[PDB]
Amino acid sequence: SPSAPVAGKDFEVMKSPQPVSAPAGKVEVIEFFWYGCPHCYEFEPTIEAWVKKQGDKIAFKRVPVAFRDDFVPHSKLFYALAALGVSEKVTPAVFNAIHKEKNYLLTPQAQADFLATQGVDKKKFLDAYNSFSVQGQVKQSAELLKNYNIDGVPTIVVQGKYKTGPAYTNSLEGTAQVLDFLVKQVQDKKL
Ligand SMILES: C[C@@H](Oc1ccc(Br)cc1)C(N)=O
Repeated sequence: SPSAPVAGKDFEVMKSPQPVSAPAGKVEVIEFFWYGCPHCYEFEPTIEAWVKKQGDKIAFKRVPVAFRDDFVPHSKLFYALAALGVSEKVTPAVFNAIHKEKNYLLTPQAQADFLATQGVDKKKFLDAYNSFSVQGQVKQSAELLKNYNIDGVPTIVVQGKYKTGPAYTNSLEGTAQVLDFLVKQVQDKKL
């Protein structure tokens, strides 16, 4: 309690809370992230383990962020992987390509070529990349950026109402600690 996160400093209370897509008894958690964001990369093992530990207690999703036109292909990539059902399999290698191999995967052809080395059929991937369904999800993700007033990554949103992230806590461990506190406060009907 004396060490509890401080509202307005360690997390932000949104003036316009957003609809929650989680069912009763689950806390919704959203991570806005960008494949090219170093803190998002570093945070992956931390948030993966925490989400897996919560299990059915939460409904977790990621939303890709393209702050610039040049990075819209990274949001298309995110939704194309999900459409193919290979996200869990290849996403570590995608992060590795960008952050360690200097392959920024900025075009659909570079993505397809890389993903083929990971066992993804290029025609299937490019069909997903260019599909109307993925284009719809990308346009939606940009509307979500606006609706949650997101101006940095990674940003974690709890129950459509509480935002945290290293912009707030100045550390990834602090982000995880605030997230855990927020979810517990929502479960206990304190937030
Ligand atoms: C890790 C790498 O940073 C980048 C991340 C995404 C993009 Br796109 C371009 C560069 C670096 N040069 O240290």
